[PDB]
Amino acid sequence: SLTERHKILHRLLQE
Amino acid sequence: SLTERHKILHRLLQE
Amino acid sequence: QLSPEQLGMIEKLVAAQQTPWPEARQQRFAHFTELAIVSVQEIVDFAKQLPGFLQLSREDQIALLKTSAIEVMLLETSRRYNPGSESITFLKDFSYNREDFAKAGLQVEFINPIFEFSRAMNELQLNDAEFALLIAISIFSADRPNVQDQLQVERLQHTYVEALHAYVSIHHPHDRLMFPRMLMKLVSLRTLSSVHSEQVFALRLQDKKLPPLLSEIWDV
Amino acid sequence: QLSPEQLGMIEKLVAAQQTPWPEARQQRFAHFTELAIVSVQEIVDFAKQLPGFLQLSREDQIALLKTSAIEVMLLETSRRYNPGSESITFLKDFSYNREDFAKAGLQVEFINPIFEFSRAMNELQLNDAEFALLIAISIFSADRPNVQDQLQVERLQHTYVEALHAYVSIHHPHDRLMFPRMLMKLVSLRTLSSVHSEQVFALRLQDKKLPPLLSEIWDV
Ligand SMILES: O=C(O)Cc1cccc(OCCCN(Cc2cccc(C(F)(F)F)c2Cl)CC(c2ccccc2)c2ccccc2)c1
Ligand SMILES: O=C(O)Cc1cccc(OCCCN(Cc2cccc(C(F)(F)F)c2Cl)CC(c2ccccc2)c2ccccc2)c1
Repeated sequence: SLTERHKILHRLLQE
Repeated sequence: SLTERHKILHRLLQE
Repeated sequence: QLSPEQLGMIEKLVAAQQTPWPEARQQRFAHFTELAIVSVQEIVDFAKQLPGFLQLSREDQIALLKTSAIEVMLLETSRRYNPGSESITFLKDFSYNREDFAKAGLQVEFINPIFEFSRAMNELQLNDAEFALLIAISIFSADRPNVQDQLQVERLQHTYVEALHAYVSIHHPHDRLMFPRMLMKLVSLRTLSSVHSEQVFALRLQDKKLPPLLSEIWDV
Repeated sequence: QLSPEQLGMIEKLVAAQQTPWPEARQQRFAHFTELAIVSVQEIVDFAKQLPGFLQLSREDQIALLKTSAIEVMLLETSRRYNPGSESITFLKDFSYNREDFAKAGLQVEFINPIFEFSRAMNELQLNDAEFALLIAISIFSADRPNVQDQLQVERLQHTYVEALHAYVSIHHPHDRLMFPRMLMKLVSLRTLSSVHSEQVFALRLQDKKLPPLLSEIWDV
């Protein structure tokens, strides 16, 4: 997935 | 110039 | 509101536009590259008919045609796309699907975006006037590399934009999104031009030779 | 005609947006890459406030943000451009000209198109509403790689397009070209994104390291 490869962006989105 | 480097296009334009 | 001058200009543009297929792989490639040469010749012939074009410096003509040629070829290809058979027809008689292009040695990364674009364009159902104007607008892009008279190029582009807006208001009188949707396809064409430069790069890795005209406009 | 719903949406978007500078070369590069991280964080915060965005899959959010981030950064940079001094101001206090960027090790091929874009954007004199809507429209591009719900992304994009059209009709009541001119800048942004990928490629030839967030969205 893109998600697994974009941890920092994912965390920013989850905030 | 672009013109000197594009002889075929130049000829097509001159037609 | 479409003026008589705009109506006459659009009609004129529309009126202006009215090796065998079987290494064996490279015969397919020669067939396709030869069709591309025919398209480029037609693009140049149409450009010369665009109001304002021949008044630009010859150098500006070449600057605009060098980089718009692939975008106009992509527009022309979208117009030839057959959704039912998922094929594209060149010169009225030569019809091809994704596999045919792969067999010529073209990369999947090139083929798939062109089919995806063609399908998205087909949903819009553009007519001859809309294609002609969008081609004009693509040609008169002031931000192309090496354009000198950017102000004049932009001025010209806006007259085609204004003509498209007025035309579409008659063609699509209850759908104000049609005009911007058309314009937004020009954005996709820019991404596709970079997909194209990547294919050109791959062809030279493979020592696969573009014919002279194509090499002249596209090779680095 | 701008509806109350559109007016309220635009106002909300506008409201949502309201290492030291001195190898020594690489301290400049660290300063700039750190500012870029701040911009990306702001881009993500704004995206989350866009109606429709958080209802997309997280994967679609990431797909859209991955490729729009550079375009939104370019829009934000154009907005910070000072024509009189030919400089760009970051975080209200850090002002820089072309030479400053060259000194950080950025290529001329990158710097010059960004300044040329910034100057062309400045001529348009876009306000906070117009920038906000154009950023929204850039984010909701259905043709980005790896987007699943293209129909929903496109549907969203059109609502921002329609809002921009209505807003601009009040801001620019006698100039019907302003709306399409704004949209046409999205086309330039696509070319600039490829100029950017070329700079990213050059940085890795030079063994110059992007910080983690920037590496994650841009490195291949
Ligand atoms: O039908 C007509 O009247 C004349 C016409 C109009 C439009 C196109 C056309 O021929 C194109 C032939 C197919 N083609 C050739 C090609 C184009 C551009 C670059 C390259 C090259 F760089 F790779 F050499 C090639 Cl080989 C490819 C075609 C295509 C369609 C669908 C998937 C993949 C490729 C295409 C690519 C780009 C732009 C337009 C068409 C004749
Ligand atoms: O001012 C704020 O509020 C926050 C803010 C907003 C917008 C941008 C910003 O910082 C950008 C810092 C300058 N910059 C960094 C950079 C951006 C993108 C890619 C790269 C990299 F890939 F090369 F690493 C870098 Cl180093 C460069 C800047 C630029 C402007 C003019 C000429 C050349 C370069 C820039 C480039 C691309 C997009 C936006 C800015 C902080």
